[PDB]
Amino acid sequence: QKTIYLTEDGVKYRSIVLKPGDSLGQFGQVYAKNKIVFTADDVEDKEILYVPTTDKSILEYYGLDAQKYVIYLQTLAQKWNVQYRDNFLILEWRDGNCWISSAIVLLQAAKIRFKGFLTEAWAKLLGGDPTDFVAWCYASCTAKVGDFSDANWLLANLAEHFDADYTNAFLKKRVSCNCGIKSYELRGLEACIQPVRATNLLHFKTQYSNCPTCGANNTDEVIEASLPYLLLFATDGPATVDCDEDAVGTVVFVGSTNSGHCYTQAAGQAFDNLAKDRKFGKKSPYITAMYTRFAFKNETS
Ligand SMILES: [Zn+2]
Repeated sequence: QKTIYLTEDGVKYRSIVLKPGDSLGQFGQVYAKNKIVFTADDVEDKEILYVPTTDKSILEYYGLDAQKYVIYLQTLAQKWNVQYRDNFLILEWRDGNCWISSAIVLLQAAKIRFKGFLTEAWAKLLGGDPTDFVAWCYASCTAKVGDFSDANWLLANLAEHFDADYTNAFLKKRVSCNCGIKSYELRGLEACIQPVRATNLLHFKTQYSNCPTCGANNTDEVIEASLPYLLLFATDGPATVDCDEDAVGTVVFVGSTNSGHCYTQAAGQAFDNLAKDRKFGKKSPYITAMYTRFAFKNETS
């Protein structure tokens, strides 16, 4: 006979006694962590089991809707290994998980801090248990283990929970064409995450397009920035350029839009969880660059 602990959130529990005859159907659907459970025979005395929730406070705590939360719980069964590369934790490779591994290295390079559910999940990962954090990553992208997914989608998802000073995050841009010289400002999270043609500061600071109102070439320039962090995302696939030395890290993409592989560069090193011996390359096909405590002002002419 067994006493098991049921939880909707991983914080509040209720105990339940399973007599030798009983089954798990009585609880509705249940999920276990780092093991697979089909029947009450698979559950040990004092084991914790997780159940789905529709409670708005719990879902808002997690930052997931009810359907993503179900995927979260499903991915709790997985068992991952963390490995150490110098001072960085990497997620041991399997099943196309390099987009997640890459995000994990990059956020270490930035010394990111989280708020909410992800604070404890990240702390647990850094302590050597990646289960909760990795399950959240899959969930946020509605992804199954085995899926490859957009590392920049994942980072944008995580960024919503950064414990960053978004209040005073500020970006001012100047647009020039035959319509005139105009300016616009971005604040908070939308200011910190920036789509670019290629991920370095040169391409961030000046963008070239054609104006849809007049006929001419237009120039969109950064003239002022004060940001807790800056994420540059490639808009049209990987673009091969020199990274900036100022970046805390970058993400490299190799392969095709179908069979693609990600790895992170930081502290002058390549962290490829699939290829141990990959070398740092300053010029690489980048999809991501990250900067911390970024500030800039352009007063010319
Ligand atoms: Zn114009």
